[PDB]
Amino acid sequence: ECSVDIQGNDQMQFNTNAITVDKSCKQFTVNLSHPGNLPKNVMGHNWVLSTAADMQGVVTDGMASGLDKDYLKPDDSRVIAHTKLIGSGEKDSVTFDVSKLKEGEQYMFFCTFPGHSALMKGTLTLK
Ligand SMILES: [Ca+2]
Ligand SMILES: [Cu+2]
Repeated sequence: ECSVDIQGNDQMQFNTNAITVDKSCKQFTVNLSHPGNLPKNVMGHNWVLSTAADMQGVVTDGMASGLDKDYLKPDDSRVIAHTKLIGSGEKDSVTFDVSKLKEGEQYMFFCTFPGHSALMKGTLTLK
């Protein structure tokens, strides 16, 4: 109930492209880990959640903020929730309120490390 375990690996892949959140959930938790051996500054990953329309800007601003900010704009109002940036062998979790999500909206999740969102993205939907 109300959580998903997700991996980002050394091939610039997340192990899901569609996350389902049961609608009765008050808080939803994403548990990110990084198998593999590459360090954070070479193939670090985070998990970041925004509306479909906000994704591109979150990504572009993230790249501009740089590594030392985990490739995310500090207090970006468009980020519904995010993990830390992690490298191999690390993990991080985040929990966010399900009330921050609305029926009929389309949410995307992605990694903001530069370039990774080309393949490391997917949908998040209420079920
Ligand atoms: Ca945390
Ligand atoms: Cu990544």
